[PDB]
Amino acid sequence: FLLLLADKVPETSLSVPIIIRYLMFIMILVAFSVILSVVVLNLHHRSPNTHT
Amino acid sequence: VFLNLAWTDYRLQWDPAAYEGIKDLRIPSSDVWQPDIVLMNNNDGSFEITLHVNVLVQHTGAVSWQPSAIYRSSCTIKVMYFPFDWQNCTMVFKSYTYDTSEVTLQHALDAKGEREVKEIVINKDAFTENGQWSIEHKPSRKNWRSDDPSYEDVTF
Amino acid sequence: LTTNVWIEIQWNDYRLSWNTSEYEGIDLVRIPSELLWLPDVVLENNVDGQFEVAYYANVLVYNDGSMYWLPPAIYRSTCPIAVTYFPFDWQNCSLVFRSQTYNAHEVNLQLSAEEGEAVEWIHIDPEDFTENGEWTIRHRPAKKNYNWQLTKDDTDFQEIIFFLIIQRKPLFYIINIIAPCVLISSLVVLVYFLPAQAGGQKCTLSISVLLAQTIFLFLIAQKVPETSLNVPLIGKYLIFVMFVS
Amino acid sequence: IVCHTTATSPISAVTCPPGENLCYRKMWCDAFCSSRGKVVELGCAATCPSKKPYEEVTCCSTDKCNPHPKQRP
Amino acid sequence: DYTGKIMWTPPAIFKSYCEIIVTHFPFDQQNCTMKLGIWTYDGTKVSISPESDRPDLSTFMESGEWVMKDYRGWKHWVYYTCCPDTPYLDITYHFIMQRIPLYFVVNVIIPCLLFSFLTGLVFYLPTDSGEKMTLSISVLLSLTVFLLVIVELIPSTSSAVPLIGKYMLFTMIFVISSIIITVVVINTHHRSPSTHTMPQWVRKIFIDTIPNVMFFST
Amino acid sequence: SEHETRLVANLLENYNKVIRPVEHHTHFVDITVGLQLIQLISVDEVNQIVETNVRLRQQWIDVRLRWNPADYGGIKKIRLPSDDVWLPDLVLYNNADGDFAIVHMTKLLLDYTGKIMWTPPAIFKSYCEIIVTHFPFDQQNCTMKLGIWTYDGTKVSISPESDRPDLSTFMESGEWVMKDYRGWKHWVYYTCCPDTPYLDITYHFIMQRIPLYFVVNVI
Amino acid sequence: LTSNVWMDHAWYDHRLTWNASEYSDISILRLPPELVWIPDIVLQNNNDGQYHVAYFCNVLVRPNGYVTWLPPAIFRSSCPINVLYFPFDWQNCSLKFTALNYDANEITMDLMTDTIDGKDYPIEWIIIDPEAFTENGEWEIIHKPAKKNIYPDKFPNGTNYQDVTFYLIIRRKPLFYVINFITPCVLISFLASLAFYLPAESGEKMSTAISVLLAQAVFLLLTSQRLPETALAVPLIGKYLMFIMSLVTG
Ligand SMILES: *[C@@H]1O[C@H](CO)[C@@H](O[C@@H]2O[C@H](CO)[C@@H](O[C@@H]3O[C@H](CO[C@H]4O[C@H](CO[C@H]5O[C@H](CO)[C@@H](O)[C@H](O)[C@@H]5O[C@H]5O[C@H](CO)[C@@H](O)[C@H](O)[C@@H]5O)[C@@H](O)[C@H](O[C@H]5O[C@H](CO)[C@@H](O)[C@H](O)[C@@H]5O)[C@@H]4O)[C@@H](O)[C@H](O[C@H]4O[C@H](CO)[C@@H](O)[C@H](O)[C@@H]4O[C@H]4O[C@H](CO)[C@@H](O)[C@H](O)[C@@H]4O[C@H]4O[C@H](CO)[C@@H](O)[C@H](O)[C@@H]4O)[C@@H]3O)[C@H](O)[C@H]2NC(C)=O)[C@H](O)[C@H]1NC(C)=O
Ligand SMILES: *[C@@H]1O[C@H](CO)[C@@H](O)[C@H](O)[C@H]1NC(C)=O
Ligand SMILES: *[C@@H]1O[C@H](CO)[C@@H](O)[C@H](O)[C@H]1NC(C)=O
Ligand SMILES: *[C@@H]1O[C@H](CO)[C@@H](O)[C@H](O)[C@H]1NC(C)=O
Repeated sequence: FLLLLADKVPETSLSVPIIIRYLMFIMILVAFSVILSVVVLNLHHRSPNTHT
Repeated sequence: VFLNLAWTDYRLQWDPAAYEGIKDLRIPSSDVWQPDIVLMNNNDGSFEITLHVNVLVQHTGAVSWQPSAIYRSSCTIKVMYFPFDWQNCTMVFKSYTYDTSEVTLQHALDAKGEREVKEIVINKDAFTENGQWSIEHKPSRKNWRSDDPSYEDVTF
Repeated sequence: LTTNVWIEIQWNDYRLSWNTSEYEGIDLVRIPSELLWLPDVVLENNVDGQFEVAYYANVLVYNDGSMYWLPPAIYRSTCPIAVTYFPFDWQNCSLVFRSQTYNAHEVNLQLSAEEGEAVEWIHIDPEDFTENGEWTIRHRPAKKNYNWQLTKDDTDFQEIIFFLIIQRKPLFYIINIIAPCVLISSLVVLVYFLPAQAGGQKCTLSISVLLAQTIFLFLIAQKVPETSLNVPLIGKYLIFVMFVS
Repeated sequence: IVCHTTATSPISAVTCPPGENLCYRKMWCDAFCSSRGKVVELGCAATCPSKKPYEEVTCCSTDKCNPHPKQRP
Repeated sequence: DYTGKIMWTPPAIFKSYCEIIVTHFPFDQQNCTMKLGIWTYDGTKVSISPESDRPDLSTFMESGEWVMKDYRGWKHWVYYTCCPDTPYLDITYHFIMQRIPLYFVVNVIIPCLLFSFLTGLVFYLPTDSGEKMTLSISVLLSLTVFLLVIVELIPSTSSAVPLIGKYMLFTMIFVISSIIITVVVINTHHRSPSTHTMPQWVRKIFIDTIPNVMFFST
Repeated sequence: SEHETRLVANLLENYNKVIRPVEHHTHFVDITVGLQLIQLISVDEVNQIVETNVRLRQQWIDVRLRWNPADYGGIKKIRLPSDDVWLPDLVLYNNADGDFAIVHMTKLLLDYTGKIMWTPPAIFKSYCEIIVTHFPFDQQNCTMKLGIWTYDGTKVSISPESDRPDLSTFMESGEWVMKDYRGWKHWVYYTCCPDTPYLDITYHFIMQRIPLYFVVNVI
Repeated sequence: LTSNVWMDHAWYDHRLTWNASEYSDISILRLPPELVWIPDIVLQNNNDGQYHVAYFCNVLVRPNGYVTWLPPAIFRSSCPINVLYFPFDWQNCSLKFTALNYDANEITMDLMTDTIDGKDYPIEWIIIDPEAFTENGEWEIIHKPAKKNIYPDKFPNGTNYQDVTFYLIIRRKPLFYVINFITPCVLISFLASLAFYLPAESGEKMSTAISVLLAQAVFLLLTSQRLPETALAVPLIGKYLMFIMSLVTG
């Protein structure tokens, strides 16, 4: 979607459009979803032979 | 856009009784004096109009010129609420070379001329809505520059 | 090829000669070119229809009839590309100047003689010349050529050609196309150290590298010329790594 | 010292302030190599400026060593 | 005027050649110039003098991409071998402009930062989870699509390697090294004892030393 | 030269570039037309446009532009401008998005017999029926229809200089191969008048595509 | 809209009259329009700054004063798109011609008349040679009307009381999109649906569905760069893309 939107957003640096702020919000949210899913999988595959 | 210019040339006067009742002439624009009314805030280098329609001269010296132009104007885009944004996007108009000491810029009169028209005129018979942009306002005022007494523009 | 050149035309008009004593010593006059006879020296190998110069400068006229016209020009020449080794390619781009009006029985096109030696090269200010950014100039010769399929007439017999042999700077491509694709396609040999069982993810890695190679193919297709005489090198390598994957 | 300098219009023979007593003369032909000739830079220097492949420099220790090639010292 | 004093102030779109230095892009400062002179006359026929030491920016519109820091105009005279009394003049106006690095930061840099941060994360993803290659190689795909974005946005200059390019290549090599060491880790994890007996140095270092060298771990 | 100056002054003194070069209004002036193809610039298979760089060779006699060389120093040829004499309005009927007529007002060659040889350049952007049925292994047949726009064959007759165009100065394209090329002169009669034909020369070029870009990048 | 058109003017100039027998039997005359009076009839609804014809060819004159002028033109008109049923859309693109140099009391723009059976009839349509017309590869012409339009809200003195307008109702040939946009996306979404037949013992349900959604995102990308960013309607294809992306998310 970022690629899609690349050719349609003014290339000015006086501010960030609410659309790109929303896309970055969703992107960082997906990133944190990835991090926390990694954490959940780490906890799920833990055992006494490796972790106390 | 059509510019709607009007001025008085004391030299283009005549009695219609002496010319079979001719009360109005259509004269090529290159043959009369015309002010260098141009778009100053263009982004290309096209100040002047495109279509040089022929002027309308009345026996009083009243010269009306309604020329046409595909104008490319520069306006600052406010990228904060794009695409939920509203843009100003003016069009500045003045004589390139003639100044206040020489010409006095005013507003155009309405159809039945009694009062000035301080807005952009839109003719529904000829107007294509864009589809991406709704025109909420379209005013027009004269703007000066306190540092420059010779400056006067009619901005749309 | 797009160039900004100052081409210096020189010729003699016996009609514009005078004796300085009759004119207080004036030996040099500037006359606009729109008022004078000029040889219709044009760029023939143009892609657009701009045969002529951009600024019609004045013509310095000397008492002996010598004329020095230094008009600047902006020329969009045509030079076919040699894709074979793209983007590690060098191009041989030519600027062909001839008169489209006058023939060899009328004008004799020749190169300048400075200090009695012929200027058989494009002149380039070594101090006030900015190198392009993607193309480096190695050679810049100039020779008088004749088309012998024609006669001393026909207006295309003689032509002055200036050449620009230019070597590309293949750096944008290296650090944006070449090195990424290479590092990414080098990953398909890591599938050999993964376990052949559920969870090893051999085919995952392999087919995802194929997907990345496809994206790189789409990116390259936005950069290579559309000629079909030779296969460039980066497309050849993309095909190779896709076959390998 | 008395050097010839192109830092004036017209060229002048002006004496150098304290610290520079080497009259130099750089030359190189630019895009007008033909109609005009090589460029001519002249003036003062404490040390002879560097030379590039296309330049033609000549620094001295005497007065007015660096006249325009169409003049004499 | 009645004295013959003429004033001619015409417009022009000057498309001038500027040495662009993409080395600190998008944090790059430029010094674009505009050299003006009389083409066919010399200083003894037509002399040009600058109206002021610096251009007039009293009616300059702000660009939104560039900030004009300094601007000045210098007159130069040049002498040639022709003739020692005919100087050839020029006025060179130069404008020093600093780029506003927000568009490229938000659209090219932050995503690459996220990709890097996520490549530094497949190492908290256990191998019993058959998803390490999924994660790493999907980060690589996201970065490839973003390479498309970058090529669409940033310039195709080859004058030098900018900062965007150095960072992109660093990130890509980072992901590649991540994937390689991930493969090594998966190969060690799925290292059968029937064909591989654990060395003694590996047990002394990884089972016996480093675990204690940590305190933050569980 | 004084001779050529005097000649060009005496030839254009009472000459009107608005009237055809004929002794009687009934007769026609035959214009020998010839197309010289130089390079095929483009083929837009979507917009159905072919862009070519050509020279439109035109020969014709102007009876008003004659002189005896004996009275003008032996001169037998001059290089008059083209806006100074009458020219035929040859138009590209199948023009797509470019220029219909000639706009490069190049000088022309004038003999003492009145024979003129005008060879101006032109970027023809023609409209070609494109057949995307065997792409990229397709063979296009693209035409250039030329004719006099405001005159009929009774007033201005055209005739091709040769049965087929001149490709002696043709730059190879790299994505198109020219197999054959010919030029035909046609006439068309209308119900208005039977004694008045309307003429057009149509040069066509059969170009076969080199299918390698699209094989290695698409197949 | 980009079009190659031939304007065919016809008017009488009493000053270009002559008795053909007084001269020789000259029945016709060609004159450049830079010598005779020309009605500058311009495309008012143009996008480029090109209001005039492209080749100011000669006018043909008859001894009665009947002047004809067939100048060829390449116009770039502004015609807005109705993306609602894209790529099955039909457009109604207009070419509006005015006379801005004279008012309706000075000249009268009319349509050309013709004859078949001793009766005069106006040419209320665009003329198209049925043999020499190469149909465009994307657009088919359904209707091609021509109208003289009077605007009675305006006064005859004035250049806005007159209009001769030529309309092109053109239908799109929906094959490039059907072969490259609709069919693949339809079948890939069908794959997503079929994901329900995949047992959970195979860790491939979510992979299947989310990869289908990635393909749909690619198709959305290709679609977004085919239409203008207008907001009077959602394109049928974008409608279907939103529907199917939501269904695949579900
Ligand atoms: C961005 O890119 C840009 C382009 O790529 C780039 O531009 C470059 O910037 C630098 C620095 O800004 C420029 O370097 C300067 O160039 C000047 C111009 O040289 C021209 O003119 C002088 C003559 O100068 C006199 O006349 C001119 C014009 O009329 C006036 O403008 C001057 O003020 C001066 O006027 C005085 O004298 C007149 C009589 O002559 C009087 O009538 C008047 O009343 C004044 O009293 C010529 O000498 C030059 O010729 C030489 O150079 C040319 C080529 O340039 C050669 O061809 C030629 O042969 C000669 O070699 C030239 O024609 C220079 O004036 C200026 O010189 C000063 O600096 C240098 C070193 O920097 C010193 O060596 C020199 O002695 C000068 O120092 C004096 O001046 C400086 C300030 O200028 C003082 O700081 C210093 O203390 C000293 O002071 C004394 O004199 C001052 C008068 O100058 C006086 O004011 C002081 O009070 C004090 O008494 C310097 O060389 C360069 O040209 C630019 N290049 C271009 C292409 O534009 C820019 O830097 C880039 N930016 C970034 C950030 O990257
Ligand atoms: C130039 O003119 C002067 C008269 O001012 C004359 O004396 C001289 O001979 C002339 N020179 C030539 C070469 O004719
Ligand atoms: C045309 O001229 C002839 C020759 O005098 C004359 O007989 C005839 O009546 C004229 N026709 C008209 C309509 O005046
Ligand atoms: C045009 O006609 C209207 C209606 O009669 C009138 O009000 C207006 O003044 C006229 N304009 C001119 C210029 O005569």
